[PDB]
Amino acid sequence: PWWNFQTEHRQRCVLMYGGARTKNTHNANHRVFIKKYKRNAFPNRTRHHWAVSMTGVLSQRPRRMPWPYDLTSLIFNQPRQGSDKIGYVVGTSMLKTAVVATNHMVYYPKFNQRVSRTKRFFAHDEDLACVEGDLVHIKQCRKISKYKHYYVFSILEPNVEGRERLKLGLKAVPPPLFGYPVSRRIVKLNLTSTEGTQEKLAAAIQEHVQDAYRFSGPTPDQPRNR
Amino acid sequence: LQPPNLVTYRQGSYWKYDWNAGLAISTNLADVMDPRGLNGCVETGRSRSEVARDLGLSYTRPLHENEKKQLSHQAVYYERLAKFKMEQPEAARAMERERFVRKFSGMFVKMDIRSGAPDFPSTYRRLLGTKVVRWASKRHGPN
Amino acid sequence: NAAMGLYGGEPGFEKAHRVWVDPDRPHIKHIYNQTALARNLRYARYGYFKRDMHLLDVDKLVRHARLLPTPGRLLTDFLYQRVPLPDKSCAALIRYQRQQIEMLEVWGRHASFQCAVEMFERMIVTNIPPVEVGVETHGEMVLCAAACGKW
Amino acid sequence: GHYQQEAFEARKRFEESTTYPGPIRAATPGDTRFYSGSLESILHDTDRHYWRAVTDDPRVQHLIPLRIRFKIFTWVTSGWEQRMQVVQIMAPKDSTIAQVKDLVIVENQSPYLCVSSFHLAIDGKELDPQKTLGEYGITEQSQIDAIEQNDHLLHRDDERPRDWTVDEITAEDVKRSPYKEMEMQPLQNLAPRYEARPKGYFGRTYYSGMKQS
Amino acid sequence: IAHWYCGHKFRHRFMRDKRFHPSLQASHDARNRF
Amino acid sequence: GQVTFGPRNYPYPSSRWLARRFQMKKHRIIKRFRFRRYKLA
Amino acid sequence: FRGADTYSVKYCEQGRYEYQRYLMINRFPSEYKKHFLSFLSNIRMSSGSAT
Amino acid sequence: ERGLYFPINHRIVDHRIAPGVTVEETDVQSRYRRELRTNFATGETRQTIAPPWSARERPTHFFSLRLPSRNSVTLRVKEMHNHLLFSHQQCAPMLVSPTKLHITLGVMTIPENSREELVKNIQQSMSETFACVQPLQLRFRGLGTFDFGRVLFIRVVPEADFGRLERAVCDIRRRVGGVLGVDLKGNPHDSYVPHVTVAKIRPNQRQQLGDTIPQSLWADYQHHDFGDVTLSTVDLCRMKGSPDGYYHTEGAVHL
Amino acid sequence: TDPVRRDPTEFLRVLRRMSRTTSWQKTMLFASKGRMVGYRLTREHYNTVLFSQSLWGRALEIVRVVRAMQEDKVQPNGATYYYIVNGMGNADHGWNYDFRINRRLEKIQHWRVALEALEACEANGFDSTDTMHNSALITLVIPGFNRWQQASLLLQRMLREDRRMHPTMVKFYHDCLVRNNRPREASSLMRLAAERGVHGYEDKWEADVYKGRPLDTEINSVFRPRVYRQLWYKWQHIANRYRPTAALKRRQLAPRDSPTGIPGFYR
RNA sequence: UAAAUUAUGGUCAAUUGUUAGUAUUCAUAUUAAUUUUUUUAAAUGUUUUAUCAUUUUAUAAAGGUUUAUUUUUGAAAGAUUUUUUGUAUAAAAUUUUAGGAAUAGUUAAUAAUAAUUUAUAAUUUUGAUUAGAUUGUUUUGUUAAUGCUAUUAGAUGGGUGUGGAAAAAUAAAAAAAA
Ligand SMILES: [Mg+2]
Ligand SMILES: [Mg+2]
Repeated sequence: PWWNFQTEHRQRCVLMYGGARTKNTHNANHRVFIKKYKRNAFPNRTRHHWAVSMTGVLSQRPRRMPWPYDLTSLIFNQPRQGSDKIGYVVGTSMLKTAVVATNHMVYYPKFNQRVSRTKRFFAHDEDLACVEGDLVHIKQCRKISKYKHYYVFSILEPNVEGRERLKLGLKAVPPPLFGYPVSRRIVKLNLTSTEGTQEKLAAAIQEHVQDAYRFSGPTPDQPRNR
Repeated sequence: LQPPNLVTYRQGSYWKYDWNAGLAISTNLADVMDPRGLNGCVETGRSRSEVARDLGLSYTRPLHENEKKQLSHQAVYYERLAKFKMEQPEAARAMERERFVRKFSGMFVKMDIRSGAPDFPSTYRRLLGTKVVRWASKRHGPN
Repeated sequence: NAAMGLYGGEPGFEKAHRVWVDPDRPHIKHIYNQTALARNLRYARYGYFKRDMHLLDVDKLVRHARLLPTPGRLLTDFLYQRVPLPDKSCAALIRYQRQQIEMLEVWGRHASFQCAVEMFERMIVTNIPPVEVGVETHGEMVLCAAACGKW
Repeated sequence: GHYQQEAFEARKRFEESTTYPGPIRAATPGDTRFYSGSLESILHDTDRHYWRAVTDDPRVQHLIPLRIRFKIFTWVTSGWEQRMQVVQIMAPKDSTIAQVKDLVIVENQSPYLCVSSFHLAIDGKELDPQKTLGEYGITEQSQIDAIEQNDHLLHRDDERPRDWTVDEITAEDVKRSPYKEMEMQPLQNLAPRYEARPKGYFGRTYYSGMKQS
Repeated sequence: IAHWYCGHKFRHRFMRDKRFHPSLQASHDARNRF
Repeated sequence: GQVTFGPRNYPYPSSRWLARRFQMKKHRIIKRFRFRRYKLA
Repeated sequence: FRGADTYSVKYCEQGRYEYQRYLMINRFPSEYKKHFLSFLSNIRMSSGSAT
Repeated sequence: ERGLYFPINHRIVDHRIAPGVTVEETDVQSRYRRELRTNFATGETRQTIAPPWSARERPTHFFSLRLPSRNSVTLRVKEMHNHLLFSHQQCAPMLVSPTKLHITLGVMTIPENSREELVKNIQQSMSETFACVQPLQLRFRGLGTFDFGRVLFIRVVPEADFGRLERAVCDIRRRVGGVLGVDLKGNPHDSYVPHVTVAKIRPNQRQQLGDTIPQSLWADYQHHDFGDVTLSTVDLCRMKGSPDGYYHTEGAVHL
Repeated sequence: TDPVRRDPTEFLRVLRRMSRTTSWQKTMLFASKGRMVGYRLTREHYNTVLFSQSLWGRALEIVRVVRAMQEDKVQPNGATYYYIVNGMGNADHGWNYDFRINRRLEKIQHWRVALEALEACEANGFDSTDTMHNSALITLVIPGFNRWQQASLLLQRMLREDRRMHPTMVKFYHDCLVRNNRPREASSLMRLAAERGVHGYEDKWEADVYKGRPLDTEINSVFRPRVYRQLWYKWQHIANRYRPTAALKRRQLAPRDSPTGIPGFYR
């Protein structure tokens, strides 16, 4: 009897008349986090875990749920969830493939609004028709490779500019001038001459050994005296 | 009109400007190319390439040197193998023996669900650290 | 991160050490990048290279830099910093001026050629620091004169 | 039985018919490569992965899947057992027996099957390597086997492969072709694992098509 | 708001929630938020 | 720390008394770091 | 009170199967062929000797 | 160990065999990839299917797009022939002469007994249907195979003027095979695929030149670009090129 | 760099601390960078580096630092030979999923390096302990490659020198013998171990069956040095030192939603 | 850019803590739960047969997984009989950490190829990969309520691979061929 009070509970074996017999899982448990690492010495290098981290895939707060009511489902009568996807082909470097960026939708009930999340897929195509920029429609099919389970069904928009550039021999799209950063620290352009290459190398190695010395910790207020 | 950055371009947002500007799909496709072979049959489910091959059309983009070389190398495979097996059966038979014994001496000769898993490290992650050592990353592709 | 350190936590072994790239022979793809904590585009312009002007390739700096000043003021900065100028440095300055000569029109490059000859006069009157006016520099100057048509 | 004869009669009358402008290529579609399920299943040339409720016009088959049955002496733990293997080749409609032999020896892809010269035979009757399938009337349902050079004396123990269970294998014999693949030395990992069946799997007698009890 | 989640002060929990806000979600206009 | 801790709609950037407690901490930190820098130099 | 009096009287006036609307359930062509073949086989025979 | 334990390319199940005989009775062993090689890779192009009655008698006449000898495709295929002859000298009889190149739009068999009245109707229909179409431009690139590799032709990708060309050829088929009875190899409601034949094995040459053209001869040029050619004439011709050293002229329309 | 960190005594002390409480990568990188920029490295520095290298049991780094010492013309003591032979003996090796842990050992040829290190340590006049010889024999016989003749010669040398035999090298040599099909040598090793009294082979004694004739992937195991699972060993014995076969697991030493302390349990 | 009605219909939304100049949800209430007054074991021989054997008996806690766990009718149900018809390993979305950077027997094409083929490969700042935490998308608690706060048991590698299916090494509230 969940609706009955604590003192009103004469027994707990069955529900006498009807309702919902639910286990009273104790939410108020006062879970404790035990600090097992130094403040600046957490084993992970990117994300630090300093408190109780909430666990769950869909039960987390704020609530996030899939939204099947999007453009793809409005256009297509999908036999299976996510069977058909419309997206732009971005990246054509693997033979008989076409990488397509299609965006799904996730809904937040708490804020009562939706946002779009972009996901990339590998779409198989024959005769190499998919050129960069085409608005394509892809559908699920049999597994083709380790990461290929979509295939293009129709090229809604042909990239005329890309095809003409390919005919002229140039790339379908100029490569972007900005990419992923290789390292967090900034990359400084090297312009030293041949004579100064060794000096620049010495300076760089000195900087690296200083960064290694930083592992030691704070320098003592009193210099070491024996 | 060079793409701003690779991080944004990979997610297909460079071409999303055409979608956002209202010019997403406006090209007069019939004039630039035949639209009969650029779609797919819903009843059969065959793709645009299948429709093109059924109608005798070929919508092939201009190709660079490397893809043409790949296509030629893959095409020459059967012609090379047919003559090689006849002319020099010694090495072919040795390789066949090695493969025949390799199929016996391997991992999961039975085609169960574990072996059939296309992405073994991604599917079985809980044993990737303590049980197996062959893979170091739990995922290798977009999925 | 596998090469240095096991998991991290030890200070000085989380972030990769400083990486230097030769733009003429790049060892990375897309050297410039955009990130909240990895903005390196601003660190590839003129002004950061004054610290190491004593040992650098002026030709490479001309080839790849941002907000590069005029060649006359660049030479003035070099002289004021008293960095010795070898033959290839002088040739690089002259070809940097010639790549503006070419940009200017055929009939409108007389003023720029006069600027170039004034720069050459300053170079030959530089005295200290030692400026090496060499055969390559003379060839670059003759090429600029040919471009200007002042036979 | 009935299907083959009725298909032949229908094809004959279709050929004899003269008032036919020809099938529409656009209206008649081909088989698709993409479909549900993670298996690539090939069907007959007249079957499609999609539902096709209309019976299409019959066509002359330009590619017959000839299936040749080879003897194979697989190594079971109890002993050597002789069983059957099928090698399938795609030969044109008028392929001579010479090119059929070329196709079978190029598509056998087994180390033991094509060890020596062999002749193709049907129901025990040898096939002349000069005429084509048209003379023999060979269809896709024809049962064709092959007879090797030394399969007429395989009943002899000397011709039979020698198992280590009953026969002694020498230091020169372990260096031979099949006995190198087989491993008489039990390795820790036991790399050559083979099919095993008990000696009493078939009872006191071996496998037979009749009853002996 | 459970006290063990995120930091001791509640503004830690609120800042942690703000990274999942739909209006501030990572996109072309708002990228590299952290 | 939070120098501008003034109440809601405070017509001034901060409080003079509150600012001194932050200036003292800043001065002490700077002085100790400068002295240690001089010693290690 | 979950009693019948709480439910609307209009629940009792409806005809049989009028509550269900029209559904448009489409499937892959391969699934359509599989289902058609299975239904044809079941129509031809559904059990060994109990059909 | 190199990759997946069971590659996707090797998970092939054959439905041509009986269901219960593959598990126990026998094991089928074959290379199933060859028959599933796609038409794009193997160069096969689906030609219009001819009925059995029309597939027996040999053709008599054919429509073609007459082109000047100076056209770009002629010298492109000339250089292709030079490369082929330099690489292998045995494919010269298979290779056709550069002066016998035309873009075929349809093939038919006019009986010789009643050819005179049919050719006039055919030529007048061609004139009346081409009195309005402007000269066409076609971009040729790629290689294809007909008659199981017997005929090697240059593919015609869709491009500008190709839609007009296919509409015109459909109208020609309607006006020639539809209203008046002439044996078209295909169907009047079907559209013939234009092509120019670069290599072909004659039935008499089938005795010693093999059964098909090996793919290695044209593998490198399977996707070669032969460029854009403008056509402004049409000709109904007959298979007679040897006597005059040129295409036989039976009907012509200056489009 | 400030003079306090520029002082080479600070370099030595920080390098020693790094070797005491870090991985091999830290010490190797720091020492290499310091040698590159100033910081004249001495025999003490080289021995400190070799300490961590041997602790982590790596061969390529050890041969690199040995080549560096040869270039710098520093005369080493017996500690260097002990460290290099122990590193060779502690080099990782394992057949997991038909895939060896280290494919570089075959190219490195660490057995020859261990043998020459032992020979040089004996020749130059330094003490030779049992551990160096046992490590050398371990390098000689492993599941990777078969080197039994040289191992037998080394075992005869140990027998005539009255040196102790370690159970790890005894087990490795026995496995190598049974894999190379030398039951006579396996029986001799079993007799020697039984006579000595090794913990593993105290009871295992067998009679001599070769009494009338005179003389003339496979293994699936993983071996790594102690330092890899020293933390696991320490916490296992701290938690349950009265039930050794307990399989120390989660929640035995840390409550829910709290770190267990050791990063990378069971690798 | 018109009003309503042939009149409450179609079935209950409702907030309670005696403070302490003002700013800001933060001491003490109520409900739910833990805590004292001693409530509260998980059983030891499964069975039949043609006898040194064979036949029937398939997911308990062990190992820490956030782009992740997915498959059969070949046994059985199962029937005059023979015979026959079909599958299925694949997906899509939701995925944690105060101070956030690189990851890897690796992507695609080819094939029952390649420890040694071909290619301008693939993952990731739209937050990846390692590391920490936690058995994933019908379970509670509180409130008038978009919230906040909980939940469980079980899929942790192969290596003669039996079986329809490995889930196969103590652990019942499963009657298992009279
Ligand atoms: Mg607490
Ligand atoms: Mg984990």
